[PDB]
Amino acid sequence: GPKQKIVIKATMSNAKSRAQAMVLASKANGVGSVGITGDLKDQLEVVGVGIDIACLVRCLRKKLRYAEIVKVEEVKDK
Amino acid sequence: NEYLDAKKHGIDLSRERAPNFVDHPGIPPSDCFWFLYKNYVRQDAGVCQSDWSFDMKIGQYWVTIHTDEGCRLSGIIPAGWLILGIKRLGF
Repeated sequence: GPKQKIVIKATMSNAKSRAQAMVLASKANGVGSVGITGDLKDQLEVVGVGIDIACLVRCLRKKLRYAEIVKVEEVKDK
Repeated sequence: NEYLDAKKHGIDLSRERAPNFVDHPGIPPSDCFWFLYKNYVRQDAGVCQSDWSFDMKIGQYWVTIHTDEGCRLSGIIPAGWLILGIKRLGF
């Protein structure tokens, strides 16, 4: 059934804060996968269905000061 | 053509450094690279699926980007910005 690829931009300027963001995202219900993206590695892409994105952005915004959704693409099956 | 125009400002997608991304497990890999320029200067890059679309925030603006079967990108994007697509190498 439908899955979304959602990119969140956040203040992550080093491997430690990037790692913390990935662990937090990986623990959220519905997140199947998470990876770093962006020319400045200031983005994480989560993939899944039933993700509570509002909650995920809220947890990241608390931890990192700034986080917001910047890309949504539906997964194209097959 | 708008690749023709990019090429006037020295943009060649065939010689841009690949974006940072992951191929996620359990879904098809994205077959298109996109490159995003402001006043013709690279600001970001990523991947997307051919013959599809995605929504992206460019400055203050949510935009819909359409990606055709050959990774050509279209859409109403804000003044000063340019987004260009190409097949991921080997797709």
